[PDB]
Amino acid sequence: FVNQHLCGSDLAEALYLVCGERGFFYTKPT
Amino acid sequence: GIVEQCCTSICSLYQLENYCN
Repeated sequence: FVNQHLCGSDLAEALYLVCGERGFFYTKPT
Repeated sequence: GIVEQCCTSICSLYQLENYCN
């Protein structure tokens, strides 16, 4: 639904804004 | 498929709702 497109940190963000304390693992650095 | 569906396509929080520990 939300048209939010993001990559690199932009991923770490949606992940950071999506859960937060739940924890989020971002495989592959850059 | 998190940077190929987000940088190229959109990630519905539902799809990013599966990347939490």
